[PDB]
Amino acid sequence: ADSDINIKTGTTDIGSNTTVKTGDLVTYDKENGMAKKVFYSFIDDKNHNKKLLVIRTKGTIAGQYRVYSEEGANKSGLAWPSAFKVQLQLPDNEVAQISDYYPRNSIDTKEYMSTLTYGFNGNVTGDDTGKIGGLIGANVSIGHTLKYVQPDFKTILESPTDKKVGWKVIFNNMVNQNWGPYDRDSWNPVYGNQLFMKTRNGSMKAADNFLDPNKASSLLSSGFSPDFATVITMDRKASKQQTNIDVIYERVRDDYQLHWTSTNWKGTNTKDKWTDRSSERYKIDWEKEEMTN
Amino acid sequence: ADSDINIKTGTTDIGSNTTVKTGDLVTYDKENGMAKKVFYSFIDDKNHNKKLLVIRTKGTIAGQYRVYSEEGANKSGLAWPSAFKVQLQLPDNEVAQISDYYPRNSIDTKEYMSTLTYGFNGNVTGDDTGKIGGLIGANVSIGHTLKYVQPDFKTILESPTDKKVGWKVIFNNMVNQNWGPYDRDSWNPVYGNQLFMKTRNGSMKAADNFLDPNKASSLLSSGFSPDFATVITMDRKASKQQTNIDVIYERVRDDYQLHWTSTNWKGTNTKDKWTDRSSERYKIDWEKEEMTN
Amino acid sequence: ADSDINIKTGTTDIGSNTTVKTGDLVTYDKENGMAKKVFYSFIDDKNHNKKLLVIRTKGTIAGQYRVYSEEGANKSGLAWPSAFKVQLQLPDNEVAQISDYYPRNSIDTKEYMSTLTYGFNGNVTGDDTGKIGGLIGANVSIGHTLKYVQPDFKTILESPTDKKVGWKVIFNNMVNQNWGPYDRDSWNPVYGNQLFMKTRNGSMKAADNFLDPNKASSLLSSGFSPDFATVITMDRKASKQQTNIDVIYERVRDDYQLHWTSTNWKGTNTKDKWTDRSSERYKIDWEKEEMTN
Amino acid sequence: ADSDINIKTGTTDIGSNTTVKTGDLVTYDKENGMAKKVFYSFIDDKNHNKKLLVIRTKGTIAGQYRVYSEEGANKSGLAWPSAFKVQLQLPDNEVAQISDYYPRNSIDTKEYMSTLTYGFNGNVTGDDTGKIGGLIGANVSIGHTLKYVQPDFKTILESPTDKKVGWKVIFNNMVNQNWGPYDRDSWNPVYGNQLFMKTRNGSMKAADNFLDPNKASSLLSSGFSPDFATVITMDRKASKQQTNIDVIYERVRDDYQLHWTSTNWKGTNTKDKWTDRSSERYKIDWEKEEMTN
Amino acid sequence: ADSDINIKTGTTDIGSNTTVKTGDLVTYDKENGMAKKVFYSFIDDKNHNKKLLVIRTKGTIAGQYRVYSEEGANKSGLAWPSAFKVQLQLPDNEVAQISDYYPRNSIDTKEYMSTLTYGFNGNVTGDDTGKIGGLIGANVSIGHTLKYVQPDFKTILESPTDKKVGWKVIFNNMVNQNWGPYDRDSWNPVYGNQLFMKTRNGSMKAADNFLDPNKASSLLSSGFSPDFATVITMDRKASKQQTNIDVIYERVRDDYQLHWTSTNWKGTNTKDKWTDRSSERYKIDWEKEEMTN
Amino acid sequence: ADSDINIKTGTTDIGSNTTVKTGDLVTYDKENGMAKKVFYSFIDDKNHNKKLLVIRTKGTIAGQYRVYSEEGANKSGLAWPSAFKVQLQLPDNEVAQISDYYPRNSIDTKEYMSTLTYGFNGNVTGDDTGKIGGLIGANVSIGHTLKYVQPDFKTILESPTDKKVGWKVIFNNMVNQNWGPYDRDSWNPVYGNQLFMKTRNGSMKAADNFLDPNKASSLLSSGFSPDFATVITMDRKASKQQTNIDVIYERVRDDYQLHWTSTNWKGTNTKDKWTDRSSERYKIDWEKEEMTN
Repeated sequence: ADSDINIKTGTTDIGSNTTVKTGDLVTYDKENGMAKKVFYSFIDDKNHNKKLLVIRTKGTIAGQYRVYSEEGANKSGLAWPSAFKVQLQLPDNEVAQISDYYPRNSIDTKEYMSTLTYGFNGNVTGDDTGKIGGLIGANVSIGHTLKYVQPDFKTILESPTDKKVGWKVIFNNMVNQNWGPYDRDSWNPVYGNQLFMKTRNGSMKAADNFLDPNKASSLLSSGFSPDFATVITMDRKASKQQTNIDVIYERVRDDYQLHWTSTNWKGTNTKDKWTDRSSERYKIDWEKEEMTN
Repeated sequence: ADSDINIKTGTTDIGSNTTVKTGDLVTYDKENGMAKKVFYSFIDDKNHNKKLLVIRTKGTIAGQYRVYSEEGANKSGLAWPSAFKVQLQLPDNEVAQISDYYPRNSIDTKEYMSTLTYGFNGNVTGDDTGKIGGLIGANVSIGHTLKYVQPDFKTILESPTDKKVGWKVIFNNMVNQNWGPYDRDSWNPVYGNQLFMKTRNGSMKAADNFLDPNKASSLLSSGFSPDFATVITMDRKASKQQTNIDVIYERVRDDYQLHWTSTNWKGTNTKDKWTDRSSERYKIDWEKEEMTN
Repeated sequence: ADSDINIKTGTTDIGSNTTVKTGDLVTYDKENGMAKKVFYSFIDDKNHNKKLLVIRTKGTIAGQYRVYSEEGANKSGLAWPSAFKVQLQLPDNEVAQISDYYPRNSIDTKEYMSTLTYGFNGNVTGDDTGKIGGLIGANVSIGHTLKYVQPDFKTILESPTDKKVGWKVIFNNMVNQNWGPYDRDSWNPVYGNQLFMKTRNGSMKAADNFLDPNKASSLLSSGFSPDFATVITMDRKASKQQTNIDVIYERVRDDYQLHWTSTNWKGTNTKDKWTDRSSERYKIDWEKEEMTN
Repeated sequence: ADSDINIKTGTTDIGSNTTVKTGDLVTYDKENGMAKKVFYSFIDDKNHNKKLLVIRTKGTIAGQYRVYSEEGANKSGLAWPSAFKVQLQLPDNEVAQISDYYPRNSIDTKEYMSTLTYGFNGNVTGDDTGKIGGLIGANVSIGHTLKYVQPDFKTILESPTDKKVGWKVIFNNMVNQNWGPYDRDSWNPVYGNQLFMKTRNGSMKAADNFLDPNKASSLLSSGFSPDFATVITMDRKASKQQTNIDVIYERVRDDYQLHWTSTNWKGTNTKDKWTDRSSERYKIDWEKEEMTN
Repeated sequence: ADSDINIKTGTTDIGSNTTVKTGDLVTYDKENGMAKKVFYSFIDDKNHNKKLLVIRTKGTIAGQYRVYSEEGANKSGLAWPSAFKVQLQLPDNEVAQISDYYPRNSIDTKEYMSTLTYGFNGNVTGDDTGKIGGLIGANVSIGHTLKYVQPDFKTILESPTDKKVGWKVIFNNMVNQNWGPYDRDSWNPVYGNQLFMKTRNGSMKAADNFLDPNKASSLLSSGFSPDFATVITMDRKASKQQTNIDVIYERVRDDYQLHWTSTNWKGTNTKDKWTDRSSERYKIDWEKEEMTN
Repeated sequence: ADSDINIKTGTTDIGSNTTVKTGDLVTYDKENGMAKKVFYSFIDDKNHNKKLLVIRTKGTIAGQYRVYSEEGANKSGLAWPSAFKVQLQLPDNEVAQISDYYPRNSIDTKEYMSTLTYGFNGNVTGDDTGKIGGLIGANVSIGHTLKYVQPDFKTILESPTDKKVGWKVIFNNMVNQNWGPYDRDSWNPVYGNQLFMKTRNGSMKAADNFLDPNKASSLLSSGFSPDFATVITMDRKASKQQTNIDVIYERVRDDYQLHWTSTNWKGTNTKDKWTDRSSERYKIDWEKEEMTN
């Protein structure tokens, strides 16, 4: 930061002595259950070598945790969102470029703990029969503990270019009624993958044996609200001062299935079975400082 | 945030050099025990592509933890609020759109901890009878701990469109005199669902065997105070500059019942037995910047 | 908050470009041991659709932890405050309305923790008699911990209307010289309710066997200092621009009794035995922007 | 706070557009070891219904941890401060009132923790004599822990009126060389009250057997520095515009005694043996805005 | 900081009363999978003895976690990024100098904990055969725990000169499905280096036995986003007012191999097998305050 | 604070609309190893009833951890600083007074924790001889833990008057290579006081058997940097407008001695063996607003 290098805070920032033009474009995609919002800002600071557009992609991609199959009362399936994604792309031949984006991938950490105990102990026994007994003992104990935080979903920056950027918010793992965490690959030899299994051997129909949505990450039903920022830079001298950009919002759904064996419930998870893509083109007008869809 | 992408803090925000018009509209619905308050703000920032209205839905929905039935001294029932909801909806044909809303669903987390211990230990025994004994031993120990926060109620953003948004504040689980937590589905083979059971086998009448409201989440009696924000955007060019909007406040009540067996008290819980809906239409005047009810 | 929805912090707030008129009214009620203070502010912001009055109810309600009866040296009683309350009410026919209030009821939470440990261990025994012995062992361990905060008193918002609001600060539970917590319903078959019992079988007179007030919540003796805010809104167009409001401060006292059995001390607690209500009417003048009592 | 009720921070506060007159009055009371300082501020804000005086009582009451008696080398006593107090009082006849005071008594809390562990374990024994043995075992464990903070001294607001306010800072409990805590009533059948006892059976003279003051709360020797605020309000219309006010600073000392039995040291504590009171009258001039002593 | 040495905060900082010229240069290196962004700022403060340029090197170096070989179904290899690097260098003969850089190397810490427990215990035994027994025992236990945080990657400032500076972000260690941490040198006699091994003896092909990328540091796939600052100072008096500077972004990849023994999977890691270097020259114009590439 | 009593933050403070005159006086006392710095500020605010001088006493008193005696190779001594002190005193007859000082003595606290565990357990034994055995058991456990912070040195305000104030920074206790803490009175029957003893029975000369200063609090060698504030108030009316003030900096050294017994090293500590006092008189000129030495 500025102060670490002896510079008054906010001296190197863009956007003082400049009117900034902003706007909202909201599109609801009924077919894909995605409320899409772009909030943009043009910043033409004459002390900066280029024009800037900051595009904030917001809105909410519905989870759409749908209990689908019902082929008997022994078999049931749940489509669930294992990934949410937002991507932006400038066409191949445009002069505008992707200059920055937030957030980015941060370095994860963990606490490591080692312990060492030495112990000495003694005994003196004795009955009324006048018999005395004794014990001298020692022990060593070496321990290690590893402690880290595990978010239900991880938010990842996909490797940008100067023409494309995106994020994926991927299912990581989750607690199911105090057991777990379970994840997409959990495997118990008897119960299979218990990720969304309500009971090991309850006697309801299959379709009633999924974890109550209220007891699961609320991103799985009500859905995820992106909050991502992209900065696009544009040369003042360029011939063409109109740029197109494509924004895709994406839901990736896995397929969690329950079946009754003879004795108990067993779950399966299949990765990436369905993908919903909602694609929109936006027109960036650098002269008027407007985005339209 | 602005500074992550080299931009002076608050450059891209809306609402400088603008008079903002605000107001309060308060309606008490006596029949449903809901104090409803809208606090609104019109922000017409000429550097923004659209007019904005921020609607804050506040007030307090009473819990209404009512001990109802009394059919003998063996049977009693308690109506209790398992969910509170606030929803806003712009009619089908309006040009105004829902642009934003706060709060949203955030990613839940958990702490995971694993431990490994190795142990060596030794003995020398001995009595007065001159008899010497000895012991050499080892042990391994693998451990895991999972730690996470469990609020009494969860606050959840329901999947928005460009025409509707709502929140539901749903009962999650709760401690009953240091036991539990219990939830809507708790089931002990003998005591049933102990969620609101004061005693396992006290000899009061049924109606006196419910947990003291003061010892339960105060949302259950005194009630919940919504504090939600919705942003509505409107085109300056639209022909009709008057918008209608509906706000519903909602209480969902479960039915917790106690009955005496021969030996002890048993509780049952039935989901979503009663719903109270309080609906209000508001008129948004974009030219005069007033909301009325 | 403003920034979450792309709005410059404090844009939607009331009370810029406005002189605010404030005042203090202090009344001491000698009979009921209540110092009552109203601090008010009229905020007439012309960009807001209504006039506002913010009424802050402060002061201090003395605890009045009185050791009362002394009928012998075997029997004694303690009056103690189990609840403090502040309530405001606008008369039935007034046009002013209660628009807001702080604080409100917060969602309580709790930390849940589960542990699982597996263990293997081995032995080699041996005496001087040349005899060798052996042991192989295993173990499982499943654990859970629940952790939550328990304040001595809870502060609760009573379900408001548009005409009334109040808070009650109620006794929750308390530690007695490192035992407990105890509460209003604690019951040990031998000692009864030990809430304020200094000793199980000391030989002082009963009146000397109550916990030292310095070792209890200081709300019990020195008392409670309310700090509550109520916002009243009024129409600029109303005919009547004078409004009455009533404020009650209230102390509810329980009755904790000690008696000697043949062997030990036993305590009893009786709920809500005495109530002290101090009522004041205030006159709100919206034209002059004054409150008087 | 302002923002909780949609109001720009600091709108409702007193004291903009006002010259504030302040002053210091310092008095040292040599007999009682009390440095007394009043820092005052008159705020006449014309938008407030009354004139205000903020009186801050500061300075330092010396502890005066004196090892006093020495009647032999078997008997010794220690005078030590168990309480410090500051009180302000407006005479009977005054029209000025005490309007506020800080700090106040806040609600104490505690963390409660419950634990439940189930355990299974197995064995297989065996010697060279071909003899096989076996063990199957189970265990349950229910736990509770209570966790709270215990300051060495508690700071308590004494129940104010409109004419008097005071604080007492009272000894709560203390650690003695890692043992305890002990308090004023600690009682071990053999050692008595060990609060300030250096050793159980050292062979120094009694006067050398007290805890080193540097190893005790520093309030006990170097003393306590009050930092309390009182607000006095006065009517602009009042006839007499001069107000008297009395301030007492108080030290209460207990008497901790050591005596040798035949075998060990035994300690006694006697409550409230000596009280030092330093009283000062201050003249408040509301027309000139000065306080004098 | 300023205030620690009695100086008004921000008095000693550079860059008030000065127009600052900034710019963005973005270059995507397709061959090396590196998005490179330079954000620069020239600050010519006339109260400072030299001109300054702050160069912020950002963008993203893709991880490029490629599962490469497939020579049978017994042998597979993974190229993975063990280091990312950014370096700046001024040519030999330039008068400009590297003056500062952020971040720098921090002192790491660790918590140390020692424990001592003494234990006494006693028994009285007895059967129906009238026989009485007894046990007296003691134990000592001396313990230590060491606790520290271990990031997945460390960020290190390479020893600067006045002509060069760089950072390397190097793989440190990582958790593999709750085991580990493992690092580049982990060696288990049977399993080899388990760093990226999914299973010890699953029966898939080798290429399917690598840890799921979503379960590993996201720096390994999606990649690292540098965020580094360099300050270059230049003399006003210098004859040549143009400076060249080279910036290298670098990916170092290790080679993790899996092979089947007869019984289980074994992993190997070879350090620094592939290096990708992307080099760019930039032209600094001190008179016009522009950087170009 | 201001806001607790409804007053705009910083309204009651001294020192707006006032030129403040400040200065530094530095004196190094070579003989006593004390760098003494006074930083002062005169604040003559006409809205305050008196003139103020703030005197900040800074600099550094060197530790002077000197291994002194060497009378053989069996006996050695270490002079070490057990206290550092700064005091200010206005002569008897001066009209100026000490009005305030920072820091002051704060109330210490501690965390207290109690635990109660109940346990039930069972067994089934058995040999090949067909013989079955059994065990039923219970256990109780009552626990307490006490947790508090112990700084190496305590910083204490000595009881001020209106004419004198000082601080002492006194040695409290310390860890010696992970053992201890030890303090001035530690006493082990065999090793004596181990405070600064490097080894129990190493065979170096005594002078080489002291703890490495780098492994001890750095106040013990490199020394202590006072940072204390005193406020002096003066009447505008006074005849004499010149005030003298004395500032003493002080080092108190204990004497830790090691001697070899026949078998091991034994340490002694003697309190307060050497005192170094560095005294300076300063002249305060209230008319010119200067301090000189």
